[PDB]
Amino acid sequence: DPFTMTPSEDFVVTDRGGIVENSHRVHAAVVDAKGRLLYALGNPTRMTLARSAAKPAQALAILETEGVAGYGFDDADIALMCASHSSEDRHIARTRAMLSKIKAEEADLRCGGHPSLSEMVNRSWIKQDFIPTAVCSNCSGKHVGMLAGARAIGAGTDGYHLPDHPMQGRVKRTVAELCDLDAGDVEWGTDGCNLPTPAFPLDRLGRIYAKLASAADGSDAGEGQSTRCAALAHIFRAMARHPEMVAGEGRYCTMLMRAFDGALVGKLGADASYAIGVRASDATRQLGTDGALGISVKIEDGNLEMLYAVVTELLERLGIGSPDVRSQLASFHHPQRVNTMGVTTGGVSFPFKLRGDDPRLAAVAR
Amino acid sequence: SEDFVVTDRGGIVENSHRVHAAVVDAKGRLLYALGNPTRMTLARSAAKPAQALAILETEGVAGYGFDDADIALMCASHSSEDRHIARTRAMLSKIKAEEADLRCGGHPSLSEMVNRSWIKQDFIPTAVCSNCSGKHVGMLAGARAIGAGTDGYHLPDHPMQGRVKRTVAELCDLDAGDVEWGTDGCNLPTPAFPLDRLGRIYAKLASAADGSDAGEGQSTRCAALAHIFRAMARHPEMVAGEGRYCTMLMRAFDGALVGKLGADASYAIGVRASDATRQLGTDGALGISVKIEDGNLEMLYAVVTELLERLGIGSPDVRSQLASFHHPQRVNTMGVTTGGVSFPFKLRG
Ligand SMILES: [Cl-]
Ligand SMILES: [Zn+2]
Ligand SMILES: [Zn+2]
Repeated sequence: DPFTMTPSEDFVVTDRGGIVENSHRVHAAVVDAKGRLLYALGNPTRMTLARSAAKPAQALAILETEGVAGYGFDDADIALMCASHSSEDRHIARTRAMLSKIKAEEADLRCGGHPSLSEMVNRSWIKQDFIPTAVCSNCSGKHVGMLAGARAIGAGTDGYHLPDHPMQGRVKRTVAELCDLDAGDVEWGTDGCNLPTPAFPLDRLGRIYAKLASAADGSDAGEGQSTRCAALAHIFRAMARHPEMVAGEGRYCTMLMRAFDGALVGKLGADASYAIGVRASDATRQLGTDGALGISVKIEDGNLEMLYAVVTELLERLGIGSPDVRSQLASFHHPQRVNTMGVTTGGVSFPFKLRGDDPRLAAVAR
Repeated sequence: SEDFVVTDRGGIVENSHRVHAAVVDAKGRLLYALGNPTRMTLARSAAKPAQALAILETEGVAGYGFDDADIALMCASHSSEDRHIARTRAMLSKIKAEEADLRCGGHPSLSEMVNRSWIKQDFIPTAVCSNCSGKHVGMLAGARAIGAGTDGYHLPDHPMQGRVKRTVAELCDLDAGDVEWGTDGCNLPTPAFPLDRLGRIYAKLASAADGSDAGEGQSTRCAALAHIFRAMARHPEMVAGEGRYCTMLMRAFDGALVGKLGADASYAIGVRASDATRQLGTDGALGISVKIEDGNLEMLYAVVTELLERLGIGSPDVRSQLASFHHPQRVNTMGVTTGGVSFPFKLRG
């Protein structure tokens, strides 16, 4: 019944010959520069672990640490602070260059090695019997920034990663301030890289990225800015100018940001969260806002292939980009379902409905 | 019927996964359920014992001299270990066929450790490495046994596939129109039917094993089902491989049950009559089938283990062999425990 559809029915589905294989629940928020909710899928206020999609907020805490400007981090270094990188040789080399700028050593890092986020990098490592170390962490740039901040304020590099350290107090405050939340409305766990990681309502992740893009618009327009808005504009610019540092060759985030050529930034979180900050455009005005836009997505069950398909679908439904810009992402939008003998066996479909119908149809967030 | 397995990071919900499960008696009557026990479901590799039955019921196949380990490989989603490829080649030699006759293709191994070994050695898998290679050699054997020709043995209009289609519907106790068909990753037809009927197939496998052990008069079909059960339970390493759930589950239970994975996170178990089954309120064998709605395999194995604990199947000591699958490791890159898995579902009876 098309006239009784509900947020509880917002799915992405895979089929085999038209027979349902898997279904995945989708949650999404689309917000304006003040965080007002414009569009939604599923539960746009779902309490959600932002994971690596929080990294621009952690980069802001680093860049707002007094004395950090003195180390001479450049835009590619800031983009690495914002990264879940593929551990390509260029990412490891930049991590070592950043450690040299702060006179620190790989032994000061409190992140650990893991298999690469890139299948091709991981194949190179397997071929050479290479065991990844701390410097190879997808979060290595964030950790070097946290060490830089610790040294800058004279707090000591020992325990920079623990909640009692002032660098983590700064991160905690900065995340809550960008979300416009009380500290008690942000929950904290521990991440794969061994830092504190926040959880907050999904719409507030959209709000962070709307603030990033709004700051970029203010900077480009030559508006007078707070130190905080200038730092946010710098983070947006660094991610957009160096998208290969944010992820790497063949990665969604890098391909998305190269396709859009400065119009937006986007970032993956582990367990299938995504956030995008969109600069004011004809598309944002058509959506009914006079400023920048933020988008956040979660796939309930954590599937990354589905996340990238949904994010690309939602950009198409919001009219963000042109068909020609979005076509660079076609392999992610409609993932290949081809068997071991080259036969197409199925596909992906998007039985979800954006909401902004009878007044009597309740839209219960689910 | 809103039944989930949930993962957390420091008590904060990370992912949640919808669970469907059916527990059935030997006639397919529903005893217990999670979610929607009649969900239309692609059985994928969990249909393999029904396809093995079609092969074993083909006139002339007994002549090739397949042994129990060969039948276990017909029932397998194997890890493509060197021992699986060697048994595939031995089975091809028993039917005087060659790897070129197979119409399945190579894929990355279902074992990360095997796959890493292949990457290290620049090895490109071929048809003989397919997880389905044993099923394909059996389908070639059945085609050659009835003189149907090996060309197109995998196509729906080949008599081997008409035999498979009918045999699946018969074991489900469904009309042909109630079973849907797609194409699998190995390029064979693959069925979909209500989840409880996957449990019914496995209840029939275990019931057949009980009837055989008891010296009951059996149809050729019940004798063949008993043989398939015995082959899987005797050679569980052929069904999957080192470290795989299916192999560890069947070794732990030492003949008391068989279990099999389907791709995209289905699972089926056939349980021989026991003190546990009698306590659950049935006088015969039982079948269990599970689907994780979103396809997550780590969650499937956690749920299946949890369900065996809820049903009292095995002893605590037997089920402790599966502890790493029951409560999967949530340890970060620096050895710190960050989270875990919870089962906020309730079996309904
Ligand atoms: Cl590149
Ligand atoms: Zn991290
Ligand atoms: Zn197969």
